[PDB]
Amino acid sequence: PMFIVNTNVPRASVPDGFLSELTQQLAQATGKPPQYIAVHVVPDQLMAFGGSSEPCALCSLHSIGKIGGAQNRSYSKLLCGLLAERLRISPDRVYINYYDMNAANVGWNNSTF
Amino acid sequence: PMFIVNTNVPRASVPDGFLSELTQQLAQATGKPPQYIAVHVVPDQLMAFGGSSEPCALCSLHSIGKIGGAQNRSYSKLLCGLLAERLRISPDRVYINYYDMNAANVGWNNSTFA
Amino acid sequence: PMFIVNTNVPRASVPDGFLSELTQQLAQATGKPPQYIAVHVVPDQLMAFGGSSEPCALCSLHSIGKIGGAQNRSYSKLLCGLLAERLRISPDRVYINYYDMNAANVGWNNSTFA
Ligand SMILES: S/C=N\Cc1ccco1
Ligand SMILES: S/C=N\Cc1ccco1
Ligand SMILES: S/C=N\Cc1ccco1
Repeated sequence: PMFIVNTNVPRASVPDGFLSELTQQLAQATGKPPQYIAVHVVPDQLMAFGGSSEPCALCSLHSIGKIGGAQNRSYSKLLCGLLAERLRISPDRVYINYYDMNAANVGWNNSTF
Repeated sequence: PMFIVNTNVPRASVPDGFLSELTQQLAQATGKPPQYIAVHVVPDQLMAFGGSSEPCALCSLHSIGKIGGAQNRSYSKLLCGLLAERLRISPDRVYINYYDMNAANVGWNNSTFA
Repeated sequence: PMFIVNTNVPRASVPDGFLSELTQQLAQATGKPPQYIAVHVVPDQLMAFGGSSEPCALCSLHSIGKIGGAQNRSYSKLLCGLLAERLRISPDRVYINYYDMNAANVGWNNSTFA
């Protein structure tokens, strides 16, 4: 999995260790080795959710497999829970877009999977 | 709908009301309540379009439904009009990628929409 | 093609000329006219790959066609090569997501490519 979070919360509100936590938690959640997990957090964004500037986030999770109805519910609980606990973003102000990528459509290490 | 715009226009050129205008216009275009609608503008970007650094935008619109050939042709007029007036970007320097998301593939409020 | 690179490499490490080089190399790779090619580089990102903050990149290539198994392998060799040479990012710390977009799902100048 690769996980990207874009948020209006300020950089100083991102706690030390957040990218490590996301790595660890995504490894546990997907069963994938941490080596392949990428995480990207983008604070201080100009965004709104429902016409309001209260803390919010727009996220994506891309994986080659491990995407589906129940799995995505579980990921959303995990990830909305982290954004709430760690970044003080209400879960009802987060969207997470999930992508099940074909291996042939993911480049890595000079080739594709 | 959620709408993201990445642009090389400077932050000071993005009007304070732009996110709210987009929110409202997208609600009217899609018939969705504005509470559901998220908007994100990312200025000051290092970008080129056609090998030029003149103002440009790379955008996305994600929706669960309300995406399709005719609807997308309409949205492009709406969105190019807003980017042209408010960000001074020529409409031929804008791409918008449209994504019709399955409900099971959109997380919100600790769960998905499925 | 439109190519976007998100990286933790700092802005000062991005060579002058990098966006032009990408535009030119993508035109050669895809056979598309440079008029339609867009490139976008985002340095200074808060990023980790494999739990490490060593240089890494998350990238995307969107095209209407010209996406497929062998083609994508070639693009990845090209693009990882450029990121290694110019940004000093190891290839094994790069992901490139490829998207073969339906022409109806790509907005441009007040209409879609359909
Ligand atoms: S393993 C976890 N993520 C690998 C990946 C990268 C792009 C799609 O899936
Ligand atoms: S309602 C408008 N947007 C909701 C949404 C978020 C992601 C895909 O669709
Ligand atoms: S031509 C190269 N890119 C055009 C494009 C933009 C979005 C999908 O394809």
